[PDB]
Amino acid sequence: TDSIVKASNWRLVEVGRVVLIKKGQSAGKLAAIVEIIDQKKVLIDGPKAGVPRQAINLGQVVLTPLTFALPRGARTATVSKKWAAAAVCEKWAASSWAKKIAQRERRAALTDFERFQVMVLRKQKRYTVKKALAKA
Amino acid sequence: MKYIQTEQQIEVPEGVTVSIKSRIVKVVGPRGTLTKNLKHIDVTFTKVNNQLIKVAVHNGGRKHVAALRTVKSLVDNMITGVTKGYKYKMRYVYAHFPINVNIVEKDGAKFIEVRNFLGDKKIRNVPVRDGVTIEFSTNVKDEIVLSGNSVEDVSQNAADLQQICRVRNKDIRKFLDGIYVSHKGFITEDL
Amino acid sequence: MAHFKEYQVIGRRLPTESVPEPKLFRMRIFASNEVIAKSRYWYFLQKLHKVKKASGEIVSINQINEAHPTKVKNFGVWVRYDSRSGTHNMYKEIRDVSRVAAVETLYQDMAARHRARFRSIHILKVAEIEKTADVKRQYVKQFLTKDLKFPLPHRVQKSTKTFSYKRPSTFY
Amino acid sequence: LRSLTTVWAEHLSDEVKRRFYKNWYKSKKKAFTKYSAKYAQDGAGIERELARIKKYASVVRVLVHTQIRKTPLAQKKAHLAEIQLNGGSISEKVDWAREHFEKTVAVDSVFEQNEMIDAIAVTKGHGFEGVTHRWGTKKLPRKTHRGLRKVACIGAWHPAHVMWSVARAGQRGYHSRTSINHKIYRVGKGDDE
Amino acid sequence: VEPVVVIDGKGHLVGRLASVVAKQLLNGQKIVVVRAEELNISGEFFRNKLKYHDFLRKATAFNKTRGPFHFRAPSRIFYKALRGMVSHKTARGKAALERLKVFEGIPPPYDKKKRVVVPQALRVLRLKPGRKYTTLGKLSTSVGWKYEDVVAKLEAKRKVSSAEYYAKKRAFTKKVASANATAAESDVAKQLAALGY
RNA sequence: UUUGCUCCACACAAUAUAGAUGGAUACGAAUAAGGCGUCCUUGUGGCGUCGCUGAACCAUAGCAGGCUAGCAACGGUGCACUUGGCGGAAAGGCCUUGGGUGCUUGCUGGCGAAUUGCAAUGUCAUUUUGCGUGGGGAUAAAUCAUUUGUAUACGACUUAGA
RNA sequence: GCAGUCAAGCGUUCAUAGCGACAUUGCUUUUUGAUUCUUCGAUGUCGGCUCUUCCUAUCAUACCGAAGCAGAAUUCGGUAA
RNA sequence: AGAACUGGCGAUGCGGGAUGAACCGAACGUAGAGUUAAGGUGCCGGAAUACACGCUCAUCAGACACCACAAAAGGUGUUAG
RNA sequence: GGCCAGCAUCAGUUUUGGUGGCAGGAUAAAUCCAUAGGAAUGUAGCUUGCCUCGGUAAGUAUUAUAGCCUGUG
Ligand SMILES: COC(=O)C[C@](O)(CCCC(C)(C)O)C(=O)O[C@@H]1C(OC)=C[C@]23CCCN2CCc2cc4c(cc2[C@H]13)OCO4
Ligand SMILES: [Mg+2]
Ligand SMILES: [Mg+2]
Ligand SMILES: [Mg+2]
Ligand SMILES: [Mg+2]
Ligand SMILES: [Mg+2]
Ligand SMILES: [Mg+2]
Ligand SMILES: [Mg+2]
Ligand SMILES: [Mg+2]
Ligand SMILES: [Mg+2]
Ligand SMILES: [Mg+2]
Ligand SMILES: [Mg+2]
Ligand SMILES: [Mg+2]
Ligand SMILES: [Mg+2]
Ligand SMILES: [Mg+2]
Ligand SMILES: [Mg+2]
Ligand SMILES: [Mg+2]
Ligand SMILES: [Mg+2]
Ligand SMILES: [Mg+2]
Ligand SMILES: [Mg+2]
Ligand SMILES: [Mg+2]
Ligand SMILES: [Mg+2]
Ligand SMILES: [Mg+2]
Ligand SMILES: [Mg+2]
Ligand SMILES: [Mg+2]
Ligand SMILES: [Mg+2]
Ligand SMILES: [Mg+2]
Ligand SMILES: [Mg+2]
Ligand SMILES: [Mg+2]
Ligand SMILES: [Mg+2]
Ligand SMILES: [Mg+2]
Ligand SMILES: [Mg+2]
Ligand SMILES: [Mg+2]
Ligand SMILES: [Mg+2]
Ligand SMILES: [Mg+2]
Ligand SMILES: [Mg+2]
Ligand SMILES: [Mg+2]
Ligand SMILES: [Mg+2]
Ligand SMILES: [Mg+2]
Ligand SMILES: [Mg+2]
Ligand SMILES: [Mg+2]
Ligand SMILES: [Mg+2]
Ligand SMILES: [Mg+2]
Ligand SMILES: [Mg+2]
Ligand SMILES: [Mg+2]
Ligand SMILES: [Mg+2]
Ligand SMILES: [Mg+2]
Ligand SMILES: [Mg+2]
Ligand SMILES: [Mg+2]
Repeated sequence: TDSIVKASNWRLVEVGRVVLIKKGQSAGKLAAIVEIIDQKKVLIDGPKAGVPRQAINLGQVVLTPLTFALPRGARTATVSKKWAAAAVCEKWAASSWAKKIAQRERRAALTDFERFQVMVLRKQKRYTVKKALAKA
Repeated sequence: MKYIQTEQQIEVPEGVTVSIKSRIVKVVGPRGTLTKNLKHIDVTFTKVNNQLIKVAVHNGGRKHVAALRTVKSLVDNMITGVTKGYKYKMRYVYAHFPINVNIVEKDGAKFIEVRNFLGDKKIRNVPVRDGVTIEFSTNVKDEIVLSGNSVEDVSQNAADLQQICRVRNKDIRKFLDGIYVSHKGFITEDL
Repeated sequence: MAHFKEYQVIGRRLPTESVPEPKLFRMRIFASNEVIAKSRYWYFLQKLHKVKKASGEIVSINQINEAHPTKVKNFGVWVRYDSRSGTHNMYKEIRDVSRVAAVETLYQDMAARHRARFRSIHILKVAEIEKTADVKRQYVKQFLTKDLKFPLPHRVQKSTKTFSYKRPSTFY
Repeated sequence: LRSLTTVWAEHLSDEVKRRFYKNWYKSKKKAFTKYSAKYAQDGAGIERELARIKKYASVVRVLVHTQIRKTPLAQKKAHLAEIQLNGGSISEKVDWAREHFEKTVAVDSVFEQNEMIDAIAVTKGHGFEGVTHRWGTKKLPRKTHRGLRKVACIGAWHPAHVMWSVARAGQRGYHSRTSINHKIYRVGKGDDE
Repeated sequence: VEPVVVIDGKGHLVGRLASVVAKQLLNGQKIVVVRAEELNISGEFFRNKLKYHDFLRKATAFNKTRGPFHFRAPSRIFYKALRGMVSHKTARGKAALERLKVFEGIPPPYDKKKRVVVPQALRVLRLKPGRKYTTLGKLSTSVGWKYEDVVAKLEAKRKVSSAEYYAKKRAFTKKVASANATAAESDVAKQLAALGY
């Protein structure tokens, strides 16, 4: 008989919260929340992915579960220093999310022939799995 | 102006373990258990440690914040109800006709039966609510005594009795007759 | 009125024989283009001096660009405004990253809280609140607390197809 | 509510077979002759129906018909009707129903002395009626041109329509009525002087 | 996209559901709406109750028959919402409505067919949290609909069977996933990963 | 009254069509919370993981998909049969058994395709009906007139007649 | 014609229980006016009788709140057609 | 009801203001392509269930000139001063 | 050459994309680099007080075992 009180556990807007930008010339790019302007606006910076330091509406951005050490109001060079240091890029690269983004991005670049090759493969993979799914 | 975070505390006593999923609160103590639905609210409960829970409202207006505190209390009073318990006291009031109060039962019922109110031939009846129990307090003239694990159920069952004894068609400040809630308290004493 | 630039506008009293080299006065002016900005200049100048555009000349018009356009700043704003039944002086504090941004949302705020269209407002001063704890208005003090962090509850993703096969989730 | 099956008894009195027709004398009287064969084989068909009723069914009604020949009338053609069954349990109900096929039910097993009962029937007929007796409207004065068992104002000028709520001439009686609270003062037995 | 789109009413806002359902029809898309008793309307129950009684008083003075008819069933409350969004007195209008069907609960066929949802009409995506709102079933039964309790009964029964279905399904997909995992690492598997699969 | 009716089978013919052209692909509930896997004390339980859209999943190669041969697997699937069971909210459909039979692009072979001429929807769906044939099955009634008066202006209603 | 706002007064005392001056804002369209837009190749004028339906600014009746409501009686106000 | 100046309707369709003599846009030979005005773009209905900051929850909410009405006076509802 | 089409090269009108070279301005303002000063929503270190062997808190403390601001170049 402990107490057991759920949680509900949200990603936060906080300095050094990495965000995936979704509208604009950046878009698909990551970046870091530096300072914090109002309930609806934050200052972001993403030197590594090439996104300009800027003000941005939180609604244009989506919060990732990644965070890393960042002095609030840190300038661009400082951001790029800590970013690297904190290895955020491999960390994100590694996530189901980015993996899913990379996936469909590939599917979209296939070639009519590549597409055809995929089919032949699936027929093959199906043949052996259907067997497996029948023996135990 | 939308307050970015305000929160409250709910203290937890030695014998009880509150537990909350979605927004459904179950509080279980020495005196039994109480459960109450909070889904109509939007606060976020958080256990910090078996003697402490925090409730909070992110980015809220006045009405929203305003309902933070009343959440705190409603779960507070579940916790106290389940430890000390509640006990509402009522006395009869009548300037000539003795109000006679009994407890009848039909079909497992338990009803509070009020007779001779202001003389009335009419027989008054109020249901006994489940969870609340009723003793006609000995050693006190015309005292009825409702008690239970649930404030809201004893407070209401009392108010049910007092109100079934409204006086019509008379100057009700001269005809003060009725059963009135005369003391609000706890069951377990010294406290 | 639009998406503002900020201009230095300089003008002066058409020269004369007996008074060549007249005094020269400047205004900063928040406006969408330099055409509106010169208009505005003459609008206020005839409220302060004996001139009118007819007998005066604009000397220079230059856009003032924000000093540090990616530094979050606390602005205090003074304004004069006309309500339906009389006129009024105000102070607000707005937190954004440029004065130009700030004036964009002032104008929005006057319009929305006081129903004041752009014609009925006079910016008196816009000035960066240097040291915190001179920040007066609580709807700003709020955002200045150390190690600030807040969640964004109840996420709405925008659907792209009319139909969905899921049931959504506002988790976040 | 919707009916999903009707199970019928094997034999059927002519008085009911009467009811299923308009020209009994000329007819070959084939009504229910294939149905009756459903009994033949063991029982199979009718059990499954009875069974189906039992499984589903939120209410059970009984198809009873009257013994009009035991009656002074000339009518010969009996009266068929459904009667709900309010004794316990859907299953016991159909069991009761099945048990009583071709068998007979008496009044004294539905009504008892001093019982309040209701009467449901079609009101006597009067054919086409004037407004005065049909609606109990006031007689018009004797002086009035072109007659007086009428209504003087059939409506105001607006709505420029005669309205549903004013009395008009027309049929009187042959209405369905449901009278309540008629106390039974006697339940008479036929085999009784 | 599909020959027939079955929409689960539950948790949708009447007029937004109506607004999209109308346009779909007019464009040639057959639609069935289900669980219409679990439809929502913004505003507290008492409001939409009064609103209903305003509708309820409009009738042809001389003949309450010819005047406006008041249907009390949630499906049909909904159909009203729709028909108003459709030029229903043109042939093209009648045409589009015939592509439409609304139901309380989920009766046969459609209950083994998948139902979709309509995000731009989903209450939980649309109403600002905190605002009061209404459930059709509750409204309708307050204006005379007879069949709330039965629908509840039948659904709860339906709702039992389908949890069987699901659980049985969930168990087979677990097998399938197990089956898939041995195939992982094989050549064909690594190859398909290359091609985004 | 000129061999009429019906269910199944195919055949000719007509007549249509609010709009086929790989697949309508099934928990429930909550959203200030959930799905899924796993463990256990089976719980408002532990641990793990997922979302950030169906951009999916399934299917998809072969004269609109011909004629053929072989191997590996023992799987997939069409079809008519047969075993047991479920579903009444409009169930009129879903699942399970077993042999038969067709296909298999799981892999490897032989043969065909042109001249429809550089595009012309290039015709592959499903509605309803009509007429013969022969594989099951079935053999009424209503109306007029007559008649009653529980009915009635006339119709209608309600009785009655081998 | 009907309803407010302010509150000097009235009401033994006490502005507002019940009322309310000097002022002042309104509503209504069974008053009467003002108008002259429709009808002068014609829309049957008053009252009553009959009958339907509607409005509510509610007389009665249901349940209430207030009183300078002891009771009884009354008055004021609400939900009410 | 009666004057001043202009622009209109009358004598005039077309697009918009659902509707409408006079408002807004724009003045007309038969047609093709383009672009717009006034006004619009959830669905009726062609056209963003667009973007952005606030505000507002009404047991008779509100919703676009002319226009198809509301006032004094009040609110410890909420917002900014 | 009768009717209708398809494609190619052009012409008139138009609409919707990709892309190259330049001019302004505070010869953009920023970032960046350099340098001087500074402060706090005060980083290290230090002190002090509780505290399950450090973690907290409230003091000092202006780059230290994070950084930021401001001017000048
Ligand atoms: C002063 O009275 C009249 O003028 C009566 C009458 O002559 C009505 C009699 C008409 C016939 C001959 C058809 O009965 C007449 O011309 O009626 C007009 C008339 O006659 C048809 C119609 C008028 C004008 C429009 C409607 N109204 C109603 C009748 C009427 C009654 C009057 C009246 C005028 C009208 C006229 O003035 C006073 O009361
Ligand atoms: Mg009283
Ligand atoms: Mg009295
Ligand atoms: Mg500047
Ligand atoms: Mg059947
Ligand atoms: Mg007579
Ligand atoms: Mg009479
Ligand atoms: Mg009579
Ligand atoms: Mg009469
Ligand atoms: Mg006469
Ligand atoms: Mg058609
Ligand atoms: Mg989880
Ligand atoms: Mg699980
Ligand atoms: Mg768990
Ligand atoms: Mg899927
Ligand atoms: Mg083949
Ligand atoms: Mg159906
Ligand atoms: Mg081959
Ligand atoms: Mg034949
Ligand atoms: Mg005065
Ligand atoms: Mg007094
Ligand atoms: Mg006095
Ligand atoms: Mg009058
Ligand atoms: Mg005239
Ligand atoms: Mg006149
Ligand atoms: Mg006339
Ligand atoms: Mg005339
Ligand atoms: Mg007339
Ligand atoms: Mg009314
Ligand atoms: Mg009233
Ligand atoms: Mg007094
Ligand atoms: Mg009251
Ligand atoms: Mg009435
Ligand atoms: Mg009424
Ligand atoms: Mg003329
Ligand atoms: Mg014109
Ligand atoms: Mg027009
Ligand atoms: Mg209009
Ligand atoms: Mg103009
Ligand atoms: Mg419409
Ligand atoms: Mg459109
Ligand atoms: Mg757009
Ligand atoms: Mg205006
Ligand atoms: Mg006011
Ligand atoms: Mg206010
Ligand atoms: Mg041609
Ligand atoms: Mg060209
Ligand atoms: Mg260029
Ligand atoms: Mg740091």
